Amino acid sequence: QYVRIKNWGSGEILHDTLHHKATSDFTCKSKSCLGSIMNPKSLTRGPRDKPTPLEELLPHAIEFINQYYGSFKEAKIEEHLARLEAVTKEIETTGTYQLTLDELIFATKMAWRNAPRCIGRIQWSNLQVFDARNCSTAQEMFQHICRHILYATNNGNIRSAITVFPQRSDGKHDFRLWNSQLIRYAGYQMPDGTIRGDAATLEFTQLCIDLGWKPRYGRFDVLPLVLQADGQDPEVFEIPPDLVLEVTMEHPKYEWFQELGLKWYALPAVANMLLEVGGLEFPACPFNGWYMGTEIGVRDFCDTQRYNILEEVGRRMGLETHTLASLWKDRAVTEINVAVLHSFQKQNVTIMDHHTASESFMKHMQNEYRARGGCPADWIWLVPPVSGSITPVFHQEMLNYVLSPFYYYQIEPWKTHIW
Amino acid sequence: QYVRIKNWGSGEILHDTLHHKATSDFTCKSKSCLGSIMNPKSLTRGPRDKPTPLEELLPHAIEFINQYYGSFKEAKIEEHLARLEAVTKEIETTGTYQLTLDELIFATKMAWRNAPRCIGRIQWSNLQVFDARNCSTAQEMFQHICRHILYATNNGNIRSAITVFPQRSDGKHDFRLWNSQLIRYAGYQMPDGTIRGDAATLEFTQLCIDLGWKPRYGRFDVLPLVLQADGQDPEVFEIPPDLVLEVTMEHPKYEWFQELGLKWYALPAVANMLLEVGGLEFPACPFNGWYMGTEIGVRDFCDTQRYNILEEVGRRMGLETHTLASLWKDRAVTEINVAVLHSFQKQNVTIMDHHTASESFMKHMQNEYRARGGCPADWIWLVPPVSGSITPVFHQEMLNYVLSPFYYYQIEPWKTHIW
Ligand code: HEM
Ligand code: HEM
Ligand SMILES: N=C(Nc1ccc(CCNCc2cccc(Cl)c2)cc1)c1cccs1
Ligand SMILES: N=C(Nc1ccc(CCNCc2cccc(Cl)c2)cc1)c1cccs1
Ligand SMILES: C[C@H](O)[C@H](O)[C@H]1CNc2nc(N)[nH]c(=O)c2N1
Ligand SMILES: C[C@H](O)[C@H](O)[C@H]1CNc2nc(N)[nH]c(=O)c2N1
Ligand SMILES: [Zn+2]
Repeated sequence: QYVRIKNWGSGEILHDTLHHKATSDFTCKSKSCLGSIMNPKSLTRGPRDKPTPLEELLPHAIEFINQYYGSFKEAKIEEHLARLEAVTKEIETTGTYQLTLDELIFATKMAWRNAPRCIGRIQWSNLQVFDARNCSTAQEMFQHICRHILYATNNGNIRSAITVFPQRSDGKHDFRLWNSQLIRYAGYQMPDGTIRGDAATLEFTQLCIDLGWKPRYGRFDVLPLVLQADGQDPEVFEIPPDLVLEVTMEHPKYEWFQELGLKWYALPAVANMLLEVGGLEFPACPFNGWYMGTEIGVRDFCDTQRYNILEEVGRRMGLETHTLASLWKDRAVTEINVAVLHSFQKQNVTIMDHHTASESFMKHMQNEYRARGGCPADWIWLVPPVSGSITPVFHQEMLNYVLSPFYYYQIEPWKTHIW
Repeated sequence: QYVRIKNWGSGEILHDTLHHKATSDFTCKSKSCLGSIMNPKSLTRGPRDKPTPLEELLPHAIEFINQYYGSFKEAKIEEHLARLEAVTKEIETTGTYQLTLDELIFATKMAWRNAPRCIGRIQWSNLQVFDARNCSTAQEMFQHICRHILYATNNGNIRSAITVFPQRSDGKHDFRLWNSQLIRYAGYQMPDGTIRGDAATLEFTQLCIDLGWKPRYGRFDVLPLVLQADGQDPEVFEIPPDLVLEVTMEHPKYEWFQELGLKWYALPAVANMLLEVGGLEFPACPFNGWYMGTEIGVRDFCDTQRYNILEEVGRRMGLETHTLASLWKDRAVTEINVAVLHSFQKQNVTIMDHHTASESFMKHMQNEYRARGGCPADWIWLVPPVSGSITPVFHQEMLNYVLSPFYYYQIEPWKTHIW
């Protein structure tokens, strides 16, 4: 039957039944738990080589179709059976099917709604879908992406959107965005061992340069897009600087802050994930939403593996920077989140603090349970990198399963690409 | 073979082989992950009813014995085989065996070393073992416990120790400490719905009163012990107030702090867990170590389900207590951890900040891997309730398995007790 789940802060108990509809085996073994593994194969969907077997495509297809029409308040039996027949023919005749633009909008919000590591899923039904399935060239991809960045950025009033490029076929003509985020900074590795810019993109940065891009060697050089259409080699496209919106970080109290010289783009859009729906796969479909404070303040700026500015901020706060026990890091990182949240609102770019996010998620989780008796949640990712216990999510038990549709990771294109 | 595991902050990768020696199935299913479930049956060892089958006792016994002698630098083949034979006879003849005091010391440190949710395991080999197996009465249990509290408290210079009361037998004459922590406060529920003291002990508190204890209705009334010897009903014993050491909390800056009227015992000792070694079970064996700041400051004082003083501390800090986005909680809880860490050191009681703890654990994890290619770690518990990302553990992948010996949870004695 169900799986009992409890929140220790409110004592409220829940029953998770939805997991019953999970696809394959997840990351965990019967006798061992690998829930802290970041990039597990259970969460990845790699390179295809031939069409996907009709035997398995048709089953999945019927599954989705049924799920779609099931979404409806008071169904359309006629319509439902009609499309059911209509899709089978197509598969039989063509080898694959196509989703009605509406079924794709449904597919994109469900895949989101089913993302265990997302804390903003309360917004799941507010998604702008840009159908670019008819696309055929890098030049065209680039245009669609510019349209998206402009729409999504909304002069600062962020809007959630996703651009759905062509579905995969034989897997030999895949559409891919070699980037990992539409807008992101470059990571260079100065001769003297030093790493300047964003260490997390050191490797991708290199490739870009290897593809003709000109390295401007600086902490905030926005990388160019690296588009791949119909499975051809990639082409490098510079984004119109007028389209990239950045926030200059400044502290509502510490004016010494500006001197740190810290800015950060205002649009968070993942460009390297695969949408899976009804047995179909779209290896290229960038999507955005808005930021949650901590993403920038705590992880981007403080991670030692990222911009690592936690000591500098402390020194400039005149803190016992050599006495771990003093809790100076707890002091630093917080003022830093204050700069980040204030620097966004000041300039009026949509931003969301982590206490509120953590809160809307419980509301969402409450709905998902009354709605469909279940909500795939990855506790490790859903809990903020700061304030753990201080947030309601922390005291909430969850179950983490992969349903369908879903947003999978993929393998670095430059790794599985026949040039 | 091994399971690849990586730290994202240092990039250093590891191979976990030790998991191969895991006992039974853990909390997770092939297709679903229940890693955030607190009290899973995979981590619990309940009431026994008859002796444990010789068929399964002997196998486990040989297992441990072999493991013990294996601990030795340059083995004692003779001795090893001798004890191997010696134990089998005993089991054959008596129905169970007894551990040489030395094998028990080894058993207590390994069970600790194998506790996935412990962040201080670097200290695993420093454990004081108090052999009370010969015990037979509540009066005797009470004495042993007083000896332990006095030794462990060490006038403030905390010392790690464990008292091993009689092993289980037919399960009908079990030794149990109905408490959950040697020293702890009481939770009363004032007529007017109010809860005063420590909400977490509301239920246990009641029982105590139900057993004759006199409710002194106050935020810090230390509960009496509730001892059960040879499987008889429990008897209530007041702890000598001279043995309980408490720290009065005060802020090294905010003198308004004292007015909060906050103190907390200085000895953290779990009294309700079961030690499992060589197929044997000791349902009664309290053990202690010292505190990690956050345990008190973040969880005990702030949890809404505990003492919940996070708003009050903020008001008294003159913070935008009605603007979640202001990050006032991040501000509060930190100063509170500063009061807690400073109030302990001032009075000279051993305390440990969470950044250092999180650090020694990585060192430990590094050793456990070079030592035995594995370390059962429960990421969710090992990561602090504050400063998540700011600590090295956060960026460390881990595997969580139950080995042997091990410290299991048990079922509330008052639930499975034939009065
Ligand atoms: C509306 C605002 C949104 C907020 C505030 C939000 C917030 C978050 C946060 C904080 C993460 C953490 C990423 C990291 O730490 O690396 C995340 C991940 C994710 N979100 Fe959302 N999200 C939002 C919208 C969306 C949208 C529009 C989609 C897709 C349609 C989405 C899909 C996901 C997925 C799949 C992940 C997992 C990424 C990964 O595993 O690498 N989110 N989200
Ligand atoms: C030396 C200092 C030690 C420190 C600083 C330490 C710290 C911790 C912390 C912070 C917890 C978290 C408990 C909670 O959040 O509820 C914990 C749990 C635990 N520790 Fe340690 N520990 C220490 C010593 C020991 C000792 C001496 C033993 C046993 C011989 C031990 C066995 C465990 C076990 C089994 C748990 C799990 C408790 C549970 O699951 O409820 N620890 N420890
Ligand atoms: N708030 C967001 N921020 C955000 C979301 C996803 C990511 C991706 C981070 N994952 C890193 C990673 C590591 C390894 C492989 C892959 Cl595919 C991806 C980053 C910021 C939003 C993203 C999309 C909508 S909102
Ligand atoms: N630092 C410590 N603190 C500490 C350790 C364990 C616990 C137990 C908390 N577990 C709660 C719980 C909940 C449900 C069932 C059981 Cl058995 C136990 C509390 C503080 C030490 C404990 C023992 C040595 S040190
Ligand atoms: C090892 C562990 O899985 C890893 O550090 C996770 C923890 N939680 C996270 N949570 C979010 N939101 N994002 C991350 O990148 C991570 N990293
Ligand atoms: C639901 C979740 O497992 C639960 O809140 C856990 C999280 N991590 C924890 N970590 C420690 N050390 N102690 C706890 O009590 C908890 N509670
Ligand atoms: Zn798991």
